[PDB]
Amino acid sequence: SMNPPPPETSNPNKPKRQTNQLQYLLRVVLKTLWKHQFAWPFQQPVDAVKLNLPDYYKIIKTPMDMGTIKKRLENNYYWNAQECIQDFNTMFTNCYIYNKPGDDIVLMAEALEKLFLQKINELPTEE
Ligand SMILES: CCn1c(CSc2nc(N)n[nH]2)nc2c1c(=O)[nH]c(=O)n2Cc1ccc(Cl)cc1
Repeated sequence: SMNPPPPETSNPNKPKRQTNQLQYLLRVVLKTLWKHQFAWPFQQPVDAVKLNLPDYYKIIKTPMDMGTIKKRLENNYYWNAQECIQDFNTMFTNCYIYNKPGDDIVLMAEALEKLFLQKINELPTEE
């Protein structure tokens, strides 16, 4: 089983904004998770070929990863913070749905999700 095309990170049709909540999502939320020891499985689209996960994209129909998120943030793909928060939550959900409780990768996602929640609890006020 081949990999699918990755999620888009560029779309000139899509209206864009650069905003203080999006800026926080990049410089605080993404940066915190990206630097973590457990980030590496989440820093790029799942390569089902290299990882020998031939059923991954049969089960996961909304792939998402931090490499995509980082590019969406840096390339101002989003209109609002909720879009980006949803991408992180999609990524965590994918991991929990595909894998088994207690698997290493689920523990890794949990650790990142804890930090995500701690940072989005203090999402700033819109300017
Ligand atoms: C979170 C996505 N993911 C990736 C990362 S897919 C990847 N793509 C590329 N290019 N590098 N890593 N491995 C995964 C998964 C996933 O959901 N489920 C899995 O069982 N694996 C195998 C695995 C990898 C690392 C650890 Cl520590 C434990 C298990």
